[PDB]
Amino acid sequence: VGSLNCIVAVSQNMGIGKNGDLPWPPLRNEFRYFQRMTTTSSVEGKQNLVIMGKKTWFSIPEKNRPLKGRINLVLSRELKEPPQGAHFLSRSLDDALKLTEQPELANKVDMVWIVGGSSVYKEAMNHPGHLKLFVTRIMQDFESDTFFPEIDLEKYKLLPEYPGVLSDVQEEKGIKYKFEVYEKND
Ligand SMILES: NC(=O)C1=CN([C@@H]2O[C@H](COP(=O)(O)OP(=O)(O)OC[C@H]3O[C@@H](n4cnc5c(N)ncnc54)[C@H](OP(=O)(O)O)[C@@H]3O)[C@@H](O)[C@H]2O)C=CC1
Ligand SMILES: CN(c1cc(F)c(F)c(F)c1)c1cnc2nc(N)nc(N)c2c1
Repeated sequence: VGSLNCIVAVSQNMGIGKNGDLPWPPLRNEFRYFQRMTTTSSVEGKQNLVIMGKKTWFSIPEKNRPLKGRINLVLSRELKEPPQGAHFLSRSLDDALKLTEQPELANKVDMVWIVGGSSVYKEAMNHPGHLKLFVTRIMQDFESDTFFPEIDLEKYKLLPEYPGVLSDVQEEKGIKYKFEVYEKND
């Protein structure tokens, strides 16, 4: 199994969601970037596996779920089976990562992409190991009710550029944003 990554888009006041939607109006190319980064796998005959909390899973429009071309795994302690359209269910992040080592998935999974919510990000970010964060900075404040956890820059290094990621300022619907990639290894 390849690398472990989180991917998020975040406003200046650290918001990632409001009432199970994004805080900002749809940014079509930002979403295109999210799709491209999570779907693209180097390794022939494998797919990447996206892990998300139950609320994130239900925040994706039914038309778009499961996220096509990736293996979709939902985290939940309440659910007893994967939701309709999902592939896998686990009771914790650690369980999910362990599953990835089982026979069912060991040779199927390339990169693992955590896509929220707020508590799945936090546990990933604070667990020892090699982890990258792909962070889109939406450069304006937006009213939010969910937030991205604190990035500890003592351990997460912002990379000066990364292949496949644009380095300059993007703008859609009058909202400026930029892409960043952070890396820790501890
Ligand atoms: N813009 C961005 O970058 C992104 C924003 N978002 C936003 O996130 C918002 C959702 O907020 P948030 O509270 O984070 O929702 P989450 O996606 O974190 O949902 C968490 C729920 O799923 C289950 N769960 C979560 N973590 C675990 C875990 N670690 N182990 C086992 N089960 C777990 C729990 O349900 P249970 O009670 O059944 O156990 C929990 O109530 C959405 O509205 C969406 O808009 C989401 C992704 C990206
Ligand atoms: C979870 N998700 C999402 C949430 C919604 F509410 C939607 F209506 C939607 F179409 C996608 C989403 C959207 N854009 C993202 N962009 C980046 N960079 N990273 C994510 N994890 C992400 C998630």
